[PDB]
Amino acid sequence: AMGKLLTMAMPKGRIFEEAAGLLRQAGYRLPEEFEDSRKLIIDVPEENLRFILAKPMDVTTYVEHGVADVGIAGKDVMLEEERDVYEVLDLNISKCHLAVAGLPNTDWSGVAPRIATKYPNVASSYFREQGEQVEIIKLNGSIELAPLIGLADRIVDIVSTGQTLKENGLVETEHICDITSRFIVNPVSYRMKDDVIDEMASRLSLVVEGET
Amino acid sequence: AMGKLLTMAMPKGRIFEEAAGLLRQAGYRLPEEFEDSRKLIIDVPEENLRFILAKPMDVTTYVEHGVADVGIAGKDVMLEEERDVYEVLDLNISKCHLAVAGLPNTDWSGVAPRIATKYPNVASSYFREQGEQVEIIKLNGSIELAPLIGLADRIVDIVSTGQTLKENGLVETEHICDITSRFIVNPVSYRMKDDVIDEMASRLSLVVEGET
Repeated sequence: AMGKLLTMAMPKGRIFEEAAGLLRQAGYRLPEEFEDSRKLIIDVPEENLRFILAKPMDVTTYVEHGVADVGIAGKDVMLEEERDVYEVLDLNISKCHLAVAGLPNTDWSGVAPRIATKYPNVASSYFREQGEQVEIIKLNGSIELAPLIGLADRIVDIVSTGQTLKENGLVETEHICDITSRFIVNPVSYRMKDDVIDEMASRLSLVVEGET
Repeated sequence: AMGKLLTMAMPKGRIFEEAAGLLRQAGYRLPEEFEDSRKLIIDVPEENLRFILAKPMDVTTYVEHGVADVGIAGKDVMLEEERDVYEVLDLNISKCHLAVAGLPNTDWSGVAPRIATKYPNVASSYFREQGEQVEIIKLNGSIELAPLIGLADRIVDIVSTGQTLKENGLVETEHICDITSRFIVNPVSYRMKDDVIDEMASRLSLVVEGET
């Protein structure tokens, strides 16, 4: 027993559900509570797929190494920096974005204006290109906390986009990146599976582009 | 209303409970299900404390900035690199450690032996000092997954210590760091709160050293 599988990395983040939906919609018969699956690597034999439920920064990783042939790369990954994977297709279904935000009616620090973020990479570059001598603090989670106890008056971070008051009870100060997930493909994988993979790319982009 | 508080960073990791216990034992009347608290910043007015429930890599962060005066620095933090905080006191109550591990009866790769880890920093240095031309892949979570789908046959990562088969269903290949949590103190904080802080240091180390 061995053959024609397609290993798709999914970001286990919020996007998981919406990423999962794209497929369901793009016509891949995923099992019902795939969406709440605890497992890290779930199989859909009937539809040729094996999913790995990556933490969303890793999705590309796996895809980059062809451990997964294909990724729904909740662009959080592509926040890291520039790297190797075909970015086949934006799925600006899976929406939301990256922002400088902070607490409601608190303005920037006079001295040592500061940012907590998981993403020194981007924030740094943002303020490294925006001109601000700012002070960035890599934080591994609980970023709402930062402003709350004043680690930093401003987080650089991913929140919804719609309007100015994030889920956090925070408030977007200075938008930076919009970010789209994208269906990404490992190139050496794609060489070998262009069939399923194009087929998917097409299948997805209709779901995406079409309904809007 | 404002005054003599002491903001203690706790790692919300596994250690949280054992970190919490040290205090309970060191005689700080924490509320009952403090230990399961969802909140990021919990207060114990009666015992002068305010806790922030940092993600464990951040505990030092907060402490380093004096957002928390004091940390139980589940050494995961001090895995990052060398940095500013008095390392007052090991709490080798909160035990466990860092290892190269991988799956049961699988040996190293012939070509491109590889490591998934959250900690390129340490793993890299470890193999950068051990002599191995290895291949390290920063992974943000779900590290069990790496070997399972062969991202890398070997994770560098934190697991229990006792015996050779980690919680993961993995198996320790090559121990590297033992790691102790330690009660850490922000120096500018300590200057101002040496009282509570020494008092704590003493109070903790008796709980720690004593019973063993």
